[PDB]
Amino acid sequence: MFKPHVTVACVVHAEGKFLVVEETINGKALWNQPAGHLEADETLVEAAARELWEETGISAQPQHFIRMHQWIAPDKTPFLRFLFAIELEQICPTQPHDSDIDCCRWVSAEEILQASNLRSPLVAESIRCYQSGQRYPLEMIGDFNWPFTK
Ligand SMILES: [Mn+2]
Ligand SMILES: [Mn+2]
Repeated sequence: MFKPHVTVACVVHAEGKFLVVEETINGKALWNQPAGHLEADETLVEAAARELWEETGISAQPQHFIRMHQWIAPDKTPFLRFLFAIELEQICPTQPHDSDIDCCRWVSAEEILQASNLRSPLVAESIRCYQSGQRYPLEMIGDFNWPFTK
């Protein structure tokens, strides 16, 4: 009985730049949104907040739902990738709390779209969705009748 991978991702935007995490993946350093897998008994939004803190040490809640991408991935691993947006007034200090992440870069949209090191092609698409002006309320993919304290 098929379940797919469920991951969350955030476009974090500040002073005309986007936040990107550098992960060395076999040998080379790749760029990604702060992003990861949903875990047990966790809201998509909570997830997105957690993986942000973990991969960058920013403390922020996702502000809107941009969109969700269903994609297969080169090694056939199936994904449902939830994409979110956070605007901050100014670039804020960062500190990854995860061994996976070499560092955080704040980078221009054109730099993302032009890059040859993106972790997946969804990293660039994410910027495109962002810049289209598309956003929606969290409530779009929100939790219904939830066992646990928010
Ligand atoms: Mn992670
Ligand atoms: Mn994770």
